[PDB]
Formats: sequence, structure tokens, C-alpha cells
Amino acid sequence: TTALVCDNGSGLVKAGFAGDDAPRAVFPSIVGRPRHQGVMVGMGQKDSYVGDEAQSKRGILTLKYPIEHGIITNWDDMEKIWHHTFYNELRVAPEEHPTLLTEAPLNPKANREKMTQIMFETFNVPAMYVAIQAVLSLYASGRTTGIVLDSGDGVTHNVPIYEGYALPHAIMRLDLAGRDLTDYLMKILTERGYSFVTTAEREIVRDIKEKLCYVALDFENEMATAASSSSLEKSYELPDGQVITIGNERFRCPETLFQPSFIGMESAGIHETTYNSIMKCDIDIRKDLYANNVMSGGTTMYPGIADRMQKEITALAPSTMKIKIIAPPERKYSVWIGGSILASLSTFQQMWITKQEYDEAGPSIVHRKCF
Amino acid sequence: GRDALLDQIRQGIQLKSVA
Ligand SMILES: Nc1ncnc2c1ncn2[C@@H]1O[C@H](COP(=O)(O)OP(=O)(O)OP(=O)(O)O)[C@@H](O)[C@H]1O
Ligand SMILES: [Ca+2]
Repeated sequence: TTALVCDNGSGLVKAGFAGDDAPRAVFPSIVGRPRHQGVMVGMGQKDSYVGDEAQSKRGILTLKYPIEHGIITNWDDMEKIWHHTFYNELRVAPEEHPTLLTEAPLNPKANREKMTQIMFETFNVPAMYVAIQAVLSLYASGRTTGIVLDSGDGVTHNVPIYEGYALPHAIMRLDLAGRDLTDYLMKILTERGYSFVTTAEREIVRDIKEKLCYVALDFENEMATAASSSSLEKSYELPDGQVITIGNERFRCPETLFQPSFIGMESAGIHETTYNSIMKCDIDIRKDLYANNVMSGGTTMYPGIADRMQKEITALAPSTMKIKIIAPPERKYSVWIGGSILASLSTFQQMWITKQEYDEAGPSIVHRKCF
Repeated sequence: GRDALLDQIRQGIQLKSVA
């Protein structure tokens, strides 16, 4: 009699059952289809492939990402993910499970409804709900107020929240996040001499990045110290016993989030885009925000990012102000945890949207229940 | 009665481990 929590990432689907401390399954938000007919012959009647199964079978397929920058765009492929999730990952029957979904901030009225529809009419769930990807992250930390920095693989959002609601007027977006960073990491490594071309080396620069990257406190210091003495080097071993060595590339890659000018973005540095937001707010509350800055998303995992956010949001804000950056160790599966939590609540049951409620009011119901 | 929903999110819950 338990519920389902599915967290859509434009890079990873993170799903599990409500009440548990971590998604049971996590996989690639992709959809691979044969590049031509000759690939369908032996298919054995199946249409597409999904997640990891769509990885290893790359050459024969054409991969597509149903989520772009956080917003779902290739629907019929989002329907194929959701399916695979329910049946193949969780091994459960949608039809008999309440389901908490996540919408990115500024989720379009239509996208919210379209999604609703599909869940009840295509998957016939017993009841389901939709939560803003950000708010959950905050909830997951036990806060009903704060300004969350959701940074995943596709998008970077700055979110202010008072007494539950987000303030869509103060939402700050940044089309710079993971993919981008991984990718720069390459540019800067290639410039270094290495050669990351194949799709395989790409997944190598991500692993590399993932494990030897951080965020310098005083950049030009670590920068100057990085090229004067080899003290800050590290080395990485590829699959065939071959070793590479990452120099200042270590902090030059994540430096982008604070300096979009690197990859060529007239957009403001996250530190700023964060200040810029706490400022778009009612004077008497920011106070609480400035102090409750909470981070989530795979790309805010870079070590020393909190110790760097301090450094910055601090220097931009008032001399008397009190700032406190909340960076949870499992800040990656933050979003998902929230939904879990949310769904396992008593005061929450009365809030779901039930199959029977959806039938007299239609899907335009999303706007009256999910606040 | 949503206020008690935060009264809770604040107080907390106890998620079952796994693996
Ligand atoms: N320790 C780490 N350091 C830096 N980046 C990391 C780390 N662990 C994971 N990442 C990166 O985080 C990204 C995935 O983040 P996340 O899981 O938040 O994405 P998502 O939900 O798919 O994206 P979106 O927010 O667009 O929906 C990937 O690019 C991944 O390589
Ligand atoms: Ca996300």
C-alpha cells in the first residue's frame, strides 16, 4: 500500500518508494531508437531502449533527451521513460501506487497538466502529485524557508521560498550546469594536450571531473600557486593503464559557475545570481534567507563551493548581515528525498490528487491542488 | 490545515535505510 517518488532530471531519473532514505534506481534520462530499419530486424519486436540499456547499445541507436534544461520537451519519450521506470526499475504497477512527481521551477501550466493527464489516463495511477523540484530539496533539510540553489546536469536555478511557496518573481535561472562543466573540462584538457573525442572519453572527463575537482577560495591565489609549484597536481588512470594528470584544470572547470564568462555567457556568476535573488525580495525577510542558503544538485557537489559561496554572497551583502550556506553531504539526492519525505507525511495524504477527483474537474485540477 | 504540514516538515520523519 506504499507510494512512488520519481525525480525527473534532464540527465538522471531518480526513483524509489516513499518512506525510504534513497532512490532504489537511478539511470540516464535518455531514449535510444534505431538509426534506421536494418537495426530493427533482430529487435525481436521491441521499439526503443532506455537508460543504461540505451547506453551500451549506442551505435545502433539514436539517443534523445526528453528533458531540456529541466522542462520536459519530447513528451512521447517522457512517456517511455516513465513506463520503463515504473515497470522496469521499481517493478511496480503504476495503476496501484500513489505517485509524487517533480516539476522544475517555472513549470509551464500546460506541462504541468500534460504530465498530470498522462499519469492518470495513460498510466491510470490511483492518485498522484506534483512538487517543485526545488522546494523538496529545502524540505529534505527540514526547512520551510530558505533560498535553494538547484544545480543538476542541465539547469541552474536560484530559488527563494517563504512559508512553503516559492517566489516565481525572484527565480533566477542559468543555462550553465554539469554537462557544460564536464564539457569545458574537456576544452581545457584538450588545450592541455590530451585528446578527448570519442563518446567514451567524454564519460571519462566526467568521472575525472567528478573525482578530482573542487572550488578554490582565492582563485588567482590557487591559480598562481598551481603554476608556480606542482604541489596541487593529481594524476588519473584511464581504463587501459594509461595515466593523465590534471593541473589547475582541477578548479578551472568548476570556476565557471562563478565566472560564466569562461564558456562565454554574459550571464551573472552564481554567487551573484544568488545575491541578485535575495534582493528581489521583501525587505523584512531576506534576513532569514541570507542565512538559510541551501544547496542541492549533482553539480553543487564540488568541494569548497560552500566555503566559496560564503566568501562571495558575504562580500556582496550588508556589513552586519549573517549568512549561512547549508550544504548537505547527500545534497545530490536532495530533491528526491524531499518528495519521499513529503509523501510519507500524514498531513500530506489529504493533499494528493485522486483518480476520482481527476474525473469531475479534468486535468486543469493541477493548479488548485498542488498550490 | 497546511500549516501542520510544515509544522511536520520542520519536526522531521524517520526514513528506512536500505541495501
Ligand atoms: N561529486 C561531483 N562533483 C561535481 N559534479 C558532480 C558530482 N557528482 C555528480 N556530478 C554531476 O552532476 C550532474 C548530475 O546532477 P543532477 O543529478 O542534479 O542532475 P539532473 O537532475 O539530471 O539535472 P537537472 O537539474 O537539469 O534536472 C552530472 O553532470 C554529474 O556529473
Ligand atoms: Ca533536478
